Amino acid sequence: SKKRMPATRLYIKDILEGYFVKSEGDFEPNYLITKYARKVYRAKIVGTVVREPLIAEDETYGKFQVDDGTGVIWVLGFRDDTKFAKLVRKGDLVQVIGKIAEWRDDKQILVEGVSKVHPNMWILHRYETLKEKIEHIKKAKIALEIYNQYGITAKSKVIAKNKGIEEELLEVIDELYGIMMEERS
Amino acid sequence: RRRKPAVERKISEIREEDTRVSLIGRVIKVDKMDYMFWLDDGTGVAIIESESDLPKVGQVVRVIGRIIRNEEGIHIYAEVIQDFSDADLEALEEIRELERKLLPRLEGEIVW
Amino acid sequence: SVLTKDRIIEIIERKTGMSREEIEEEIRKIMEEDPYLSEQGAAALLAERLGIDLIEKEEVSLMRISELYPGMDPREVNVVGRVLKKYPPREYTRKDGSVGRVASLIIYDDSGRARVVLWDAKVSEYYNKIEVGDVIKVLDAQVKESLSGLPELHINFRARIILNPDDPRVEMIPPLEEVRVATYTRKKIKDIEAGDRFVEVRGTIAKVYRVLTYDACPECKKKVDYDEGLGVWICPEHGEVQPIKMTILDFGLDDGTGYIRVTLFGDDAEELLGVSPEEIAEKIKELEESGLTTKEAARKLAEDEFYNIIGREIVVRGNVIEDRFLGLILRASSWEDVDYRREIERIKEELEKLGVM
Ligand SMILES: [Zn+2]
Repeated sequence: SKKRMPATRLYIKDILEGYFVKSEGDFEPNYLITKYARKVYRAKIVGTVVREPLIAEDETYGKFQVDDGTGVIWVLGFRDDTKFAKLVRKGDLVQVIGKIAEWRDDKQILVEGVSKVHPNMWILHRYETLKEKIEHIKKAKIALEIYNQYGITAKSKVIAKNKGIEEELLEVIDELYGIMMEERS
Repeated sequence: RRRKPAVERKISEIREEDTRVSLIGRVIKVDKMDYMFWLDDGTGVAIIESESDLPKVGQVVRVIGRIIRNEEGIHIYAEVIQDFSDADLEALEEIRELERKLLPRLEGEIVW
Repeated sequence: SVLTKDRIIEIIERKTGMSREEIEEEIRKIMEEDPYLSEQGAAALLAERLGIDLIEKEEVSLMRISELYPGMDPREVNVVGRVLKKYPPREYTRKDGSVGRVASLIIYDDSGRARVVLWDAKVSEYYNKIEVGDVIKVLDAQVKESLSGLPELHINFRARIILNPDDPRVEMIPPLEEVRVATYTRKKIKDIEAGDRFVEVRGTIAKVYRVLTYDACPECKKKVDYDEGLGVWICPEHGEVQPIKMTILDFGLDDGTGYIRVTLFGDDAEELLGVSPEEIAEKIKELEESGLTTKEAARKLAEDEFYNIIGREIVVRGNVIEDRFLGLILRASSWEDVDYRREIERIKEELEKLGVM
């Protein structure tokens, strides 16, 4: 019953280029679906802090800019989560994990943890991020062919099971198609 | 208009269109009077004008900064200088080649 | 129901090693003395003279050591295991002045290992007779669980032990010669199940639950229990000992494929936090005085002082146990820094499977 979704290791560019879906239901969290149909709940980025953190006088909010090469994202913490902005400085190589949030139609990360990492960890991060992107795109390429031929039907769910494809992946492609059709109009 | 990302490039691969670059190399000479240090990554040598933080000669560092293109020449105004002495440069070069060949291919695979 | 004529012959063949023709001659000799006996009854009388007729004392079961769970009904406990280790017996002075005894025996089967804790008279009754290699039968013991994820069979006044029993599971236990030290196996959190042992998981800290200290043995670094009826802290391996402080670190790990609660112990937890356990105990005391409970103080200290460890990639190694209220807990005995060069090679192998290299 109590399930925690795992953080997906992604590039900053993929998070910025994705589509934020704010869940209206109380028992549903906010998720971002990237251009390659990847339903991501928590973000896991590794980059360099380009500017000195902005800490308020009354310690109500703390924000800092993170740059991994692909993009620059904002990392925010409020009230007690301001302690995360104090740990970092301008020039630190850190790993940030948190929930994806959208403020004024701009993507940003609500910090849950941030810590300094070794330069070899940044190399490792690029290896894992590239690897997971290859794995997901190859699975979604086959699932795209099943969705373009049958759609979301009882017959298509059996064919996807035989090809090593999860049922949720087909529903994410349909959700992405609906978002893209709204943008065309 | 969002702040431009540090385009990770080599010293030989510096395109005129680049504004902010990520150069990873070894320091070969340090001038404390003019606050500038020479960086060598294996493809070329560039002058790095630092604000106040001056690294040691021989220390491998990662420098993120703005390209200063003027009548004086082409140098890098340092903003961030990280310690890459304990970094596996062979692994860094291997993932650079993997990203150069796979990332542009993966970008256009799922586009509708 | 009583055993059949052929079943008695089969048990006499196994317990005496005599041939079926030899047993049939001895049954005929008994029926010659008393012709009023049946072919089944003569075999029963033959077994009684041999000393095998105590066949009605059959307590056979198929319970493995892995199936033992803390807080179980002692009556349900019926496991068998060969003695691998024998620890020296220790003594403790009770409240009434009497000196009690306690001895630990590490046993094992084809599934896992367990710690047998002998208490008072059970030490002089069994320990002297028990040798390394003998298979014992643990019955009616109280099952507890150590912090490392190892089950404990506490042999009290209700518990019984059978030296070398006639049980079918005894043949399935591998010999002492074949027993090797199990190394840690790499496994993703997505594939982690309850009851897994010796698992190496590489992940990132996503949240810190509690930071608190526990009283432990100053020699083996194991949790000591406070006996209120005696007034002493008794280690289930070194008897009456003076307890020392050791750190417990509850946090969450995230490898991209799953999430799991991890718990750290003593010297390994102090290494990750950077604060000594004596200083952590003092910080907990200060929060308890302010009106917070033991669990509230541990949760507050973790979020207000040890929030910096969240986001660091670390490697943990331990057993996965299933708590009745906290779900899956990977009780990591040891932790180490990520070998980046080794972790890159694991990725390269998976890239070759996809068709990248
Ligand atoms: Zn002890």
